[PDB]
Amino acid sequence: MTEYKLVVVGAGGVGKSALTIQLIQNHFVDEYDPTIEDSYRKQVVIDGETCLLDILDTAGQEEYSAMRDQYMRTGEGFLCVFAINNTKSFEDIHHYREQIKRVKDSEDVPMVLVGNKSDLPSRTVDTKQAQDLARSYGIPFIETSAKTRQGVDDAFYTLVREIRKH
Ligand SMILES: Nc1nc2c(ncn2[C@@H]2O[C@H](COP(=O)(O)OP(=O)(O)O)[C@@H](O)[C@H]2O)c(=O)[nH]1
Ligand SMILES: Oc1ccccc1C(=S)N1CCCC1
Ligand SMILES: [Mg+2]
Repeated sequence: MTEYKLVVVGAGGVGKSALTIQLIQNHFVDEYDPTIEDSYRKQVVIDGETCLLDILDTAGQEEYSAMRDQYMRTGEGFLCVFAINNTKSFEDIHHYREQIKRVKDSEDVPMVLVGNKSDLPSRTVDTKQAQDLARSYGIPFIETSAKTRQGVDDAFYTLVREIRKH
């Protein structure tokens, strides 16, 4: 019955839709439509306290649109996703974290850094570099695989814990 507005951010192709779908529907969709943006609602129990999740899975190319800024205003927590095999996607995290801190006007915005596709063999972003970035932000870092399910509940639930702590 308390509702959390969550926003899933990160470059195209990192797995934002595969994570969100895995969480909601419990399976891995290979090659989900790259171009669709929507919210998904789910009722979950975390640490024994029921809540409603309202999760925006962002899509589209954007030089910073007004509609995106409106959704960032509404967001209560941000899941910032990169892919461990994609150096550019990791480089983009800086930029998301700047926008988030600007829109919310705050250094202390509930956020979790998510390194997705942890099942993949050719890792290009070092775990230690992500851990260090996360630690410098003071936010949790969780490696996930939307394909394996590894980490998926933990990423979203930890973001909820971050809202609740805050
Ligand atoms: N191996 C693997 N592939 C994934 C994973 N997550 C997403 N993908 C694939 O990577 C591509 C991008 O996923 P998508 O969910 O569309 O990412 P989005 O653009 O951020 O929404 C698709 O081909 C997915 O099947 C994962 O955890 N492991
Ligand atoms: O549903 C949401 C979840 C997080 C942030 C914003 C929203 C809103 S109000 N949206 C309106 C329709 C698509 C997303
Ligand atoms: Mg998508």
